[PDB]
Amino acid sequence: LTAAQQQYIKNLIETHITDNHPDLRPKSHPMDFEEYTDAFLRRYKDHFQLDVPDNLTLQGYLLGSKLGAKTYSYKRNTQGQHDKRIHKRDLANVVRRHFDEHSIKETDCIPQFIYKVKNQKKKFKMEFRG
Amino acid sequence: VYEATPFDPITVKPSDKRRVAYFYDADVGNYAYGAGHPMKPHRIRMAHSLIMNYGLYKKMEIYRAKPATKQEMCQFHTDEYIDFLSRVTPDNLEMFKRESVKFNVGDDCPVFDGLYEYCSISGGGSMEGAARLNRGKCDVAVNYAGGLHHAKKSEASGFCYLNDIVLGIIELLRYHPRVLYIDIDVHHGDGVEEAFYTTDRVMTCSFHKYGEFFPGTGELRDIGVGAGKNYAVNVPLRDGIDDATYRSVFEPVIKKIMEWYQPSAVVLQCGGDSLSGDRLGCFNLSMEGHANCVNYVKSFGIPMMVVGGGGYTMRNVARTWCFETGLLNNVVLDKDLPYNEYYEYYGPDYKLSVRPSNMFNVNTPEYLDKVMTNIFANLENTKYAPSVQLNHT
Amino acid sequence: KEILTPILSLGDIINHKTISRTFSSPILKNLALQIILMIEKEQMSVVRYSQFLEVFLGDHPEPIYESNLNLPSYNHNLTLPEDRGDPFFALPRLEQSNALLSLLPTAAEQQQLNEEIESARQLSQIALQRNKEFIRNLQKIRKSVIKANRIRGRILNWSREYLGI
Amino acid sequence: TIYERLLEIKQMNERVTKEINTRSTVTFAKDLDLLSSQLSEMGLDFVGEDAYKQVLRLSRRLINGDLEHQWFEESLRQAYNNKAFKLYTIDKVTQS
Amino acid sequence: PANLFPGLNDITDVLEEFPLATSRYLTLLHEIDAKCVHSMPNLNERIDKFLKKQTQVRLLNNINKIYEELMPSLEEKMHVSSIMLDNLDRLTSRLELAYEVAIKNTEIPRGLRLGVDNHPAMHLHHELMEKIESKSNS
Amino acid sequence: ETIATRTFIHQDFHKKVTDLRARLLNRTTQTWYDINKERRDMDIVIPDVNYHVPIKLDNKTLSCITGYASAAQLCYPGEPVAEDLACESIEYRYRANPVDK
Amino acid sequence: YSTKTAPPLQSLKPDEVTEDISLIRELTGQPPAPFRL
Amino acid sequence: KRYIGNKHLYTEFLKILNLYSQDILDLDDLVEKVDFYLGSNKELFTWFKNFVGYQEKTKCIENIVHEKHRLDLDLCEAFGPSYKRLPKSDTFMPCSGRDDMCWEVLNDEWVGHPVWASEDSGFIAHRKNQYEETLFKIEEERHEYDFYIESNLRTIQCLETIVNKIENMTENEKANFKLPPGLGHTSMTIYKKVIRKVYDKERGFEIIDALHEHPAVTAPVVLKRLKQKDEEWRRAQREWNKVWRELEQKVFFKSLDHLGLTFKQADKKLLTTKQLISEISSIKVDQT
Ligand SMILES: [K+]
Ligand SMILES: [K+]
Ligand SMILES: [Zn+2]
Repeated sequence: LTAAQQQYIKNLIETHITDNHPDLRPKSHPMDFEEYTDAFLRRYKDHFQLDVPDNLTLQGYLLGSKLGAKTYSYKRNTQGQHDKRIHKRDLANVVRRHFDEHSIKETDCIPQFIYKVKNQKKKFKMEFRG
Repeated sequence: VYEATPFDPITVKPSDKRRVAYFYDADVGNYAYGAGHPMKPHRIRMAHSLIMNYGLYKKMEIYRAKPATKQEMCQFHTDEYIDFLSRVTPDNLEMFKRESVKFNVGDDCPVFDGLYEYCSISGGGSMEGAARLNRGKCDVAVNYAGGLHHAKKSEASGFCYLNDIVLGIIELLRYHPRVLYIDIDVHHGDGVEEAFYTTDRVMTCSFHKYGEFFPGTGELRDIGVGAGKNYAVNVPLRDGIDDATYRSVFEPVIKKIMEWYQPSAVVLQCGGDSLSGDRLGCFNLSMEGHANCVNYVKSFGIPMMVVGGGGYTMRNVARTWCFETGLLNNVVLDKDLPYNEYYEYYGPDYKLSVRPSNMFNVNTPEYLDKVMTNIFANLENTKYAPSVQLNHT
Repeated sequence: KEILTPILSLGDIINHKTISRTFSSPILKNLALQIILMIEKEQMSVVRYSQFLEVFLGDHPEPIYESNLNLPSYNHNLTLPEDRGDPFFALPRLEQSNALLSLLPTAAEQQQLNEEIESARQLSQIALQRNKEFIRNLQKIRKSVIKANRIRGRILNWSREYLGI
Repeated sequence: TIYERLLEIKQMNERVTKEINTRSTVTFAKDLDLLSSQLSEMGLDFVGEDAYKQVLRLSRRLINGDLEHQWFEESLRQAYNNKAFKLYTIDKVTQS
Repeated sequence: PANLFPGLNDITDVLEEFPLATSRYLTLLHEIDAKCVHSMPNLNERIDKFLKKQTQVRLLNNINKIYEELMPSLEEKMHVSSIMLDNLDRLTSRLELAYEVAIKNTEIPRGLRLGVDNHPAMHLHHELMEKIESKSNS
Repeated sequence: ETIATRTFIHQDFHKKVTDLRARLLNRTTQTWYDINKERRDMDIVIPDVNYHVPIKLDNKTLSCITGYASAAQLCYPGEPVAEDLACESIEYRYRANPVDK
Repeated sequence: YSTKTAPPLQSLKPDEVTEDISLIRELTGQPPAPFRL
Repeated sequence: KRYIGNKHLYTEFLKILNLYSQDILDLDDLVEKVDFYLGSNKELFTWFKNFVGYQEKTKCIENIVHEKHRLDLDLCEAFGPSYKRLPKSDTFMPCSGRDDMCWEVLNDEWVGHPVWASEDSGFIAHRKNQYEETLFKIEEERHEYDFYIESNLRTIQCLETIVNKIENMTENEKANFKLPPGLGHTSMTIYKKVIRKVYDKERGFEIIDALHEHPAVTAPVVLKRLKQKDEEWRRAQREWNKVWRELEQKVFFKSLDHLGLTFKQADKKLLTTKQLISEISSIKVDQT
């Protein structure tokens, strides 16, 4: 009731109370690879045969605390092993770098796209790298 | 075709044992319709407590089932209805004043925080119970968060917003020819009956109170249209019916249905507004009288899917659900409740009992004889043709 | 000359005497029944094979209760005495399937038993996947049949209402 | 009219007495002192002598006018939960 | 132009052909079954016995014996099911084209299919929504 | 209560793992048989013919030869379908009145 | 008699709420809130 | 190529399309990521979606043709006592997740209509006492307390795990921490309603925001308020437990007496000479 808090509260409710249209759901940038389901990341890393470990999902990353440090997951992911998973940000940065450096020129990117789209329902078709 | 008898001690038979899969989700109790509404999910949580503290969890397997998805809801409901459910909140209701008017929303079925999540939990539990029953894992599958049997394919009706039993029976029908549904609420199971009215693969059987009541449907002469004629059984009853009366009406109807319809997957709604002391129902059933139904439907030996329903006095639903669940495990419990976090709500003597009153029974040997004879007559056009080899159901 | 000729209008689905014998047949509905009745028996089989394979894969298809997970008991400072006024985070240690531990009470007999246990796993896997493909086919078939029956019934209804019947 | 009511009570007598005589208490309710004893601070509980003789004796005390109606009713409720309301006026029928 | 009703005529032909195809394959399946009726019962018996049990070695031997005795007849079933499926998919595509051309033509009038306008009911709806929009304007 | 929910946690884990493995096995053996069928379907040299409702073609049956009508112009897989058609269950091609009179 | 009714569960006072909101804003790095204590 | 204009962002666009064709992306996330390049043009986008084979799983509300109708079921053809035939146009309501047997088995044209019936019995209407109506209020208040408290007790559990983890991490991990909606667990609704219960129904929004963006600053601070109100509310609850337990022990037994409570006056009124005569049924008086 002081001509500042009024519009403050007004903006708050005008920004948090809407009709939840699916047309307003906040969508992430295409270049930020951390917002990619962590199975896209693993399939990318596994397809281009990169050299990274797998990531810690979110349950394995909050599982790290003095109390959480006694669970089988911590003691299987933090001792001396080779399967030692990592934080999603690291794998996502490796993937992003191999994305911005390895490059492509069309004349083979498009016809492959068309052959892919026109055969979605087919089980027996050209695997474009496998 | 009805002789009244005394009510015999409920007792588990040792020749058959089950593999109970119990479904619970620690979130469900956390939703509330509003200030004074008679619907309280908290009671499901309360029942869980007794199951834990009686030592009953040690003979069954307790699972959280994943919530049901929008496109699993639209197997029975419309897109506009489900989209409304997903987008409406107690804060933006002013921008849905048409849809709220159009989908039967606002006084008997309000919108609370967590409506869509509560519906997801109910539907998920029901469909996962059905799927696990199809895969030959469990024999009985219990889901007390589901049984919202009053919901319409395009409308909210009677404290219910999503018909999870329809989804459950749709999943049960992928592998089964013939499914029976029993509804022992005090209201008529009208959503499920309206949904499966013109088919012969689901037989609905309601035992309700017909009068100046809710919803207003389910007469003795409402028996199915089309190819579904004679595949909808109604038993209308009057106030005051008690354990002996109810048992003598309930057993022969169900036994004749089992002999004729030969179904081989039963769904059982175990609503609790049909108990003495409830705040909306008007029967005079005990806890043993309400549990002998479960015991009888179990004594047959075909895949059962038990669900919740009504019950508006929390204490009594909690106690009768815990007792029924003990009976499905071949266990007659003890009457003294163990200490639990709800060691209130159970005044005044803290026991495993539901007590009947002395109110008067308005149902007499001629009304019931007439009703049951009409039913036994309607219920002989529903057999299987003589050349049709079965799988011993 | 009347038998042998085309529909001339919608009312001919009930008026014509040959064409009515088709749109009122109780035959697309008995086929679907036979199909589901064989699907049910084949699913009984699929279920009885799918647990042999799980006894031989290591999984325990038996129900695992509180007394089968031989979890190590712990102790915090609860359960006070009268009137006075980690092994928590450990893993089940599941013993073995009783079907598998009932086999064990030479070397030749042991390699014999090894080959038997190998054959069991591979045969059960083949049989299971074949029955599952059978069922998937049967379901596609029944879907086509009931689609035809529904179209038939809609035509019958529109016809009998066109006549005012 | 009076005879028939007394007859139904004397038909329920056996089960009622051997039900009130085998009553158990729930231990945690005893230790947390949750129960009440109003109908035992007054002797209105139906301890192991018969229940018919007690309802008779209490009817007499009610007639003499020392035992209030409220407590006769409450004792009858708790000993005969839904089965002896047809005695609440055993003093006004005799009087007539 | 005229209307020779080709949709409904092809639909009649289709619906007459549908049940003849299926029954040959159903009899083929019944013929395959008749070998597996002294093998499947005792196999199911021995499997449930071994599941709920010095002799277990002989039992597992018997179970593998019966398994690979009964293996050949399980490929017959799915071969027959596959040819049955292809036949019925041909019939289904036939049916669906006939149906859609019946509806796209007027062998079923579009006032008889999608109902009437203003339908003596539905005055309740107009009242309700009219009031909503009116006091929305108020 | 904490002992009971410990048991519940471990039982739920066991359930989800065994589902995982059975589902992956079923998916691979599905893909195998689909590969088999799509392989043999490339071996047919002469397909089957069937009846249907004659449609208007490019340089063919009768309405495009004599200058009477247009062609049928097949539509795309996935497109605006009318809702009534989506109820009559469906599979809709041929944007507008295919038949040749 | 009877007629005894439990009073409603209460929440934080506007001043305790104002102190938490400005402290969270200060630790993070946003400008000052419009209501100060 | 003409619309996107620049060649660098067009190159990145083509690389995402190739990411689809190389069997790494999925169809839905493909269209989702294409949004940022083909959003402002609708016809390109819908041609693309038809091209790729893209179908939505359910329809929105803003584009549906065959709505729900508040129709007065008085003017509709009846069958039996309760059911009425729907108009035809209200049977084309879209149910986008139905398969073929979901059309074989389900019923689409008959609706139910409630008939208000008057009962055959000549009797008094059973009702509720006042003793049965004190219990319902006692249980309403018990439930209100249990609801708020046990809903606080779950946000406590979540924020507790998160604080235990925050206390075991460095400073760059403190400036590089973020939590998704749902805070890492199954539910996405309960913690927000808790937070606006405890704080404010309007300023809890900012707290939930800073809880999603800055979990390391914002949620050891929130957890110390939930723990305060937990103890306040449990204090009040175990105080009123004895009040309710006292008010219950009388009306409980006086609450299952449906007949007696008025059987006093009833036996006074049905022992008169009039009724004692009238029961003989061969004498006649006159029917009331
Ligand atoms: K019912
Ligand atoms: K039915
Ligand atoms: Zn009910």
